[PDB]
Amino acid sequence: RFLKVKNWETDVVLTDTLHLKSTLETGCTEHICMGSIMLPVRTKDQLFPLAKEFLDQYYSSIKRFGSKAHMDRLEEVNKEIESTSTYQLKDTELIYGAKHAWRNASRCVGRIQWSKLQVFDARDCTTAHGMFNYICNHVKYATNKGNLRSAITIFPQRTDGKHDFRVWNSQLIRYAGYKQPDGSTLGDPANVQFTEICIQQGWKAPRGRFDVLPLLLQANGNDPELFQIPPELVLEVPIRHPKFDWFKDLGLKWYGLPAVSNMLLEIGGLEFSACPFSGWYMGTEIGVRDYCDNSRYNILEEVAKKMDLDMRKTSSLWKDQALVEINIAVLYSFQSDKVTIVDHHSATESFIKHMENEYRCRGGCPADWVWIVPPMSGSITPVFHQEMLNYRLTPSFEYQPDPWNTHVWKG
Amino acid sequence: RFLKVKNWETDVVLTDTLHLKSTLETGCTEHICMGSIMLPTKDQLFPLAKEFLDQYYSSIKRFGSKAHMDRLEEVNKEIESTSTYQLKDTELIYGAKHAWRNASRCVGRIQWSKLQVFDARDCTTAHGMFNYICNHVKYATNKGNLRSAITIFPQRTDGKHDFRVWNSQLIRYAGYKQPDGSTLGDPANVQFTEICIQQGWKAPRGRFDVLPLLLQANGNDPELFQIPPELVLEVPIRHPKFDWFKDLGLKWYGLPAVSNMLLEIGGLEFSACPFSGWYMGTEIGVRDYCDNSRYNILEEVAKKMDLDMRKTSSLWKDQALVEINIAVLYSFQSDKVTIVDHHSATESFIKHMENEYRCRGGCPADWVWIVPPMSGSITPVFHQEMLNYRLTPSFEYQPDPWNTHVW
Ligand code: HEM
Ligand code: HEM
Ligand SMILES: Cc1cc(N)nc(COC[C@H](CN)OCc2cc(C)cc(N)n2)c1
Ligand SMILES: Cc1cc(N)nc(COC[C@H](CN)OCc2cc(C)cc(N)n2)c1
Ligand SMILES: C[C@H](O)[C@H](O)[C@H]1CNc2nc(N)[nH]c(=O)c2N1
Ligand SMILES: C[C@H](O)[C@H](O)[C@H]1CNc2nc(N)[nH]c(=O)c2N1
Ligand SMILES: [Zn+2]
Repeated sequence: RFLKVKNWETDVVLTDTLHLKSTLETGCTEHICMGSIMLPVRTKDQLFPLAKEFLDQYYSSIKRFGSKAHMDRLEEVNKEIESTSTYQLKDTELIYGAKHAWRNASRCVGRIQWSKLQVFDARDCTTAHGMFNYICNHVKYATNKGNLRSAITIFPQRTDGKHDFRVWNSQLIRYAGYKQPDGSTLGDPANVQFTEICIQQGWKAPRGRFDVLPLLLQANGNDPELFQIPPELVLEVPIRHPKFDWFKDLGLKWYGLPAVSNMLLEIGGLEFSACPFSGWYMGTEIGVRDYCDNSRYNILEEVAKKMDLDMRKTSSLWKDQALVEINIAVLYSFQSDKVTIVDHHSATESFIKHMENEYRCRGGCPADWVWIVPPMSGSITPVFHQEMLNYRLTPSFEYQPDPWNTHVWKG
Repeated sequence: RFLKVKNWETDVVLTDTLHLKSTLETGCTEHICMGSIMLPTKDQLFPLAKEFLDQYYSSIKRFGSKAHMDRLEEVNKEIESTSTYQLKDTELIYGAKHAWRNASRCVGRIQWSKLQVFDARDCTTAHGMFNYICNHVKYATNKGNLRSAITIFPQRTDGKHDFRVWNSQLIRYAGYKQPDGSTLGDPANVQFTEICIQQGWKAPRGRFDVLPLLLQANGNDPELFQIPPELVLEVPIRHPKFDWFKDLGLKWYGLPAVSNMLLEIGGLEFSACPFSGWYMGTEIGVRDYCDNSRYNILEEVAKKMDLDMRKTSSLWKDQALVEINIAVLYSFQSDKVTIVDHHSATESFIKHMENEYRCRGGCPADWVWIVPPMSGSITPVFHQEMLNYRLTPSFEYQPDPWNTHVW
């Protein structure tokens, strides 16, 4: 079956056949759409088809489908599963798998880059100290003095689910948040709970507005351990504005390297529960969400004040005005410091080109509109006008519950 | 089966049970979400009638009463006999209000029960339709202090006698292609404008020519009428700080009045049911003005502001976008024509959602449409999970008449 998507700005119509390979479920039914819902131990039994399906895709991508090498690998994995109950990926397959998980990530606007991805195989890692070392090298390599390079580090796969490797941090680099006795928050309110965990684990909190959190690292199902990333490896950008000289006095900065560390990588039915990955920021992630969400730094009031905008009525659009100047500031700052960043026009325009190419070469591009459309100026970007089909391909990045909710404490 | 929706800004979680009365289908499956796609006999009629009448009598605390059973019997008698039936005024009013209440793509629904319903089921000719429409227009406009309204023409019968308003809105500007290659006026209306021209309209060939109405009665061939200019309230667009703004020659009309949709109540189909409210500022300032295939004025505005248009990362589009929207709200306010900004409107919708969850067990909502086309995440709807499902009575889309009409 064929499915058509239309662009309402350009009248370009695309045809999707790829959704026919989608097996995982969406949350939607013929009776309810859950497209805006944020979040809508395996047997040999279920494992072998998952392996087979992955290996068939891998071997097709290399133009070796049906080869002796293909058939031998299937036989080899089969036996490994039935005798050890799991199996090991070849390096080539891990790399391919990690790239495809990104390629398949329907909520990611940055997928034009999917084939340039540095893969660090950390499956020999055994201890939290070892994880710390891997992660520092990833941070250093990715950051590359501001000329950011995409990368992922892949720690050992799940076995019985009692020996999981986990990074407790949601991102490798994030700022602490501290709830004050008076109800106000110092630093990033999104990280209060994790910050408290860190403190309980023995972290000495500086208690400032932008303190880089320590890594909390769990190897092999053991209790997690704290490590401070060397500050010299943590690239930061002070935020100033090209015309507003008082902007620097707001005291803002941000880190250069967005690195997701709480997600689960699924490849051929194998589960990599610690697989931190990083790229580079789109301006709005910081200037819209991090700075201006009410539940985050929430700087809109202070910025509009300094601009002396009329704040007595929302219909002056004072918020919208301060929002734009803040985002100009973020882009200006990163560019002035030669730290890679992309604006939301450029990123969305690239994504449309990526998406069309994907339709041609691959028969589709699963995309989540709710996520792809930027959180400011939505309809003056080309993605707003683009119909999209959202479905689930593997390999994939999945959510997983927070480790402090499930961890069995050894003491 | 009982579904939770979370607000990620406030942690407020609401439980939705209303979806269990969902009737129509979504376009989605368990394999594929189509949430971002713009458009995805006697036997059939009595179930549809019963379901409606059941909810009606339920709304007036008379469920299971003799009056309930009696009407159910009468409508049944009427369907069996006449193959269709007629709504009581009370039911028609309830039906219309609920169609709006159920419009999952409408952010303005907190207003749903203050709706003036004009019953035009006695209409027989296109002239009569014109008369009804001018009255609707005048009543809703109300010298700028706008009031919501719907006018309901006779229901579909055998399908060869449809009433239809050919315009997509009661009030829209004409669109003209030129030898130039460019488009004069509203590019979205070019085709309708040609149909008008070819039906006989003499066009003034300007940028902002209010289109004539093209009215179809009783499945007859549609006829043209011009709305009395004095009834079409328009607003010249100026900026509270930029004096040059007015030089762009921008104006818009005050009354948003959708005329191309189909109202379904109790299984009956009202193919001509123009309805109107008042604008949210972004509909004009973001979409009408700045869409690339609309008036597309960002380039020209940015120039007058003298912004750096060399590089996308100066955010010159975004800067100019904000100013254009400041000017729309300011012009409507200054001339005292009701308008709502996207902050106040989405805040209203969040309070409405809470009322609906508390009072009805849910509120069907399409996030893709509810979140404003600028500044999404600084409005509270962005952070609100919504569940989208289709309840009846409903406004539905329907094929453009010229593709259907045998002359
Ligand atoms: C190259 C630079 C990149 C840019 C500009 C980019 C951009 C984005 C943006 C703007 C989002 C939405 C994030 C949010 O609003 O929270 C996103 C989500 C995502 N990205 Fe990309 N990305 C990039 C690289 C990558 C890489 C290297 C991977 C994996 C290898 C990846 C996988 C994902 C996944 C799994 C999500 C969804 C996360 C979630 O559901 O919370 N991205 N990315
Ligand atoms: C009270 C003033 C009103 C405001 C501020 C309002 C707000 C809106 C907005 C912003 C949209 C999205 C439209 C677009 O992007 O094109 C919308 C769509 C809709 N509204 Fe409301 N509305 C109002 C009155 C009404 C009334 C009185 C009805 C019915 C009686 C209604 C039913 C709908 C329907 C059916 C749609 C979807 C149209 C479509 O899918 O093309 N609206 N409205
Ligand atoms: C690798 C990468 C690059 C880039 N530019 N952006 C990203 C995305 O940042 C991830 C973002 C950080 N919290 O995750 C999104 C998120 C946030 C929240 C509050 C909940 C949730 N489920 N998911 C990743
Ligand atoms: C009643 C009402 C009030 C208000 N403030 N805004 C509206 C929305 O305008 C309706 C508009 C009809 N042209 O619907 C949006 C739309 C336009 C077009 C060209 C196509 C489409 N699928 N949907 C209606
Ligand atoms: C409820 C709603 O789905 C939620 O706020 C989503 C909307 N779209 C988003 N889009 C992006 N890129 N990132 C987000 O965190 C969100 N949040
Ligand atoms: C492709 C996408 O579904 C389409 O552009 C939608 C997105 N959201 C919208 N939202 C509103 N309010 N009005 C629209 O016309 C659209 N267009
Ligand atoms: Zn869906």
